[PDB]
Amino acid sequence: VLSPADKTNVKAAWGKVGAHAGEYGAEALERMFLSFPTTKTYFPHFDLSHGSAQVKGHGKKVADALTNAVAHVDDMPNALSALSDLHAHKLRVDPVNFKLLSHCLLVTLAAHLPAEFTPAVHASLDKFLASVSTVLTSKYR
Amino acid sequence: VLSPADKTNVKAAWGKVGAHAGEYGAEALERMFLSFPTTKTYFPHFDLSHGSAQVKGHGKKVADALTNAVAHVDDMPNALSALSDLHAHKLRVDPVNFKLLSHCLLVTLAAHLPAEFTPAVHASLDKFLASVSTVLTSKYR
Amino acid sequence: AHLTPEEKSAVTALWGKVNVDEVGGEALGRLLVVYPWTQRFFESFGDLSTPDAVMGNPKVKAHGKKVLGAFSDGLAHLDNLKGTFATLSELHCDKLHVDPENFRLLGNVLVCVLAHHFGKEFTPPVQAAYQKVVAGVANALAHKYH
Amino acid sequence: AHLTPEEKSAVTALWGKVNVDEVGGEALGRLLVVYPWTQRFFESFGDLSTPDAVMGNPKVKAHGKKVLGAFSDGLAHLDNLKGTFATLSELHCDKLHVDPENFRLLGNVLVCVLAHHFGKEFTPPVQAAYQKVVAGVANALAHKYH
Ligand code: HEM
Ligand code: HEM
Ligand code: HEM
Ligand code: HEM
Repeated sequence: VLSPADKTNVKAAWGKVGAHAGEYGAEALERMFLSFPTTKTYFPHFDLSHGSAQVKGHGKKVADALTNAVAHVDDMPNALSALSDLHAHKLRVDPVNFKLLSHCLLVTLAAHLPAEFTPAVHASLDKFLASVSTVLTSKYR
Repeated sequence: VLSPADKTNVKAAWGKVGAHAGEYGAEALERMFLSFPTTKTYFPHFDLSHGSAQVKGHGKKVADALTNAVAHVDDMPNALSALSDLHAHKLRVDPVNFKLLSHCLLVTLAAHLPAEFTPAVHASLDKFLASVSTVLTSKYR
Repeated sequence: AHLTPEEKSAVTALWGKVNVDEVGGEALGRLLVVYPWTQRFFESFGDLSTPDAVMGNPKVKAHGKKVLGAFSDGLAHLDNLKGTFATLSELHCDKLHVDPENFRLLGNVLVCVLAHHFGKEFTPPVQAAYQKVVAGVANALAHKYH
Repeated sequence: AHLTPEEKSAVTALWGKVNVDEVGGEALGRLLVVYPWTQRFFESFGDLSTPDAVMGNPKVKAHGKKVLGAFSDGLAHLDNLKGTFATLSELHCDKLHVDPENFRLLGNVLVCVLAHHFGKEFTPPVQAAYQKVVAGVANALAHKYH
């Protein structure tokens, strides 16, 4: 459950991400592919090399969805409905992978928000990403 | 999310368990301790020898809690409220361990309900245990 | 994998009673029913619309046969699972793109199937031994991923 | 090991710049804040009520230093993590009763701390090398559990 302080932390941190959200989405994916190679099995059709525009493009979509989630933090299930449908019924990514991207998003944020990434903010972001993950995997079965 | 069909499936299987719920709860614990020895780290104060009163008593409490949840399958959060508080603030069992007991409960049910453990019931029970686990872990942070 | 001799024997003994084709079809079908996301690799198998359709699909049964036949052969090499599954590991990564998490799911479904099949004979110690084997195989198949 | 030469150089280089005292304290404090259930092992450490309390606790800072120092030793024996941590593995199991899942959580928090501390120098490839180490260490510490 996201407390009022959690929501405030997330909105502040994401606020600072601002226009960089896309770049950070791509970096997080890159971190994911290198750190947890099993995640690459879901993108056999991509050029996963450093700098790949496919990863950059996908990074932007992930980041935009997260922005949408932040904007609708009190109504996540509805805001992310089409995305829940897509992951559950078409992409069918094992739920385990959501924790790996989440960790990589956190590392990316840490690396770019020295000042903002306090222990309290770190905790709120982790809860937020777990919340997003739960929603995305809500309709798997 | 448990569908109506799921709830019917669970109530059916659990019904069959009936009066053996406590013995099944004890067996599931013994199966967990043997298969996943790291789970023993939460029971250093117990005699974990086969058939010990402590394990049998605990298995009974676990089974009673599960019965409670089946009974109030539509309102688990409220029915397991006290238990979710106990696990979150006192016991503080890492969430990973819930999946291990859930698997061992499933094996126990399988070994004892030859007629009732169909693919559909198996799916419903799995979802049910995941649901109980989620509720018990709900207040962790 | 860390199996004492006691354990290897408890594995071998029960396995001699298994109908590999039957258990294979059951385990694969149950994986597809219980964790529907795993269906992602099998759209060429036809109808997977319901539990009944899955359980009865001839392609599912044939695939289960193939998978469990390889598993079965691996039981003869408990001591060298990694060497035994190396080429299969590579194929699953490089050509089939199967997330190794699927191997763990199957392993757990297999244990549920044996328990259902064997009832009381599937004791806590026997389960413990099979848990080690199933973890071992999963690890062996994920070993060559990169 | 699990690590490659490029990866060992990566690991070794960054580690030369870490103030073990400082990073240790940060890593343990963040573990206690982000995954509060981990506080079950430190009832005697005092005030752990709020992030500021956790982070400023001298006992947390002290313990963090102890842990990372032992962690540093392992960096010196990347080729024999199991041999290196055998004694501590047994201690954590037999006397402390620590669920090894806690080793995994700490590894992830440590990565977060390094990224926070080093910024842009903590590149994707460097992270990947550290993920291998942290997993290796956690496996080494869980090795003697029974
Ligand atoms: C925070 C968690 C995640 C979010 C917000 C997210 C969001 C999205 C979005 C917005 C899209 C594009 C949908 C479209 O094309 O309309 C997408 C597609 C996709 N996602 Fe997810 N995703 C998440 C996690 C994951 C994970 C963990 C994986 C696997 C490791 C994954 C694999 C994919 C794949 C394979 C596609 C299709 C890519 C393509 O063919 O272009 N996603 N996701
Ligand atoms: C389906 C999941 C679970 C249910 C329904 C459940 C239920 C319960 C219940 C009813 C109690 C007794 C409370 C009392 O005495 O008032 C309890 C206590 C306890 N549980 Fe949970 N539990 C679950 C999972 C777990 C897991 C996975 C572990 C650890 C691996 C665990 C560890 C404990 C411990 C250590 C106690 C205290 C026992 C004692 O000191 O007597 N539980 N649980
Ligand atoms: C114990 C675990 C497993 C073993 C031993 C195993 C073994 C095999 C074998 C022997 C083959 C045939 C290889 C060949 O064409 O020469 C195969 C193919 C395949 N496996 Fe696996 N498998 C396992 C688990 C899985 C899982 C869990 C999945 C997906 C959920 C999967 C997906 C596939 C697919 C899609 C093929 C290709 C089928 C075809 O071309 O007809 N396998 N596997
Ligand atoms: C990087 C992994 C870790 C390493 C290398 C490590 C190492 C150590 C060392 C060197 C000691 C002191 C031993 C002595 O008294 O002679 C210790 C004690 C201890 N560790 Fe670990 N540790 C690690 C992770 C953890 C984690 C994650 C936890 C729990 C969250 C934990 C809980 C404890 C506790 C409770 C003690 C006893 C402190 C006391 O005596 O009050 N450790 N550890």
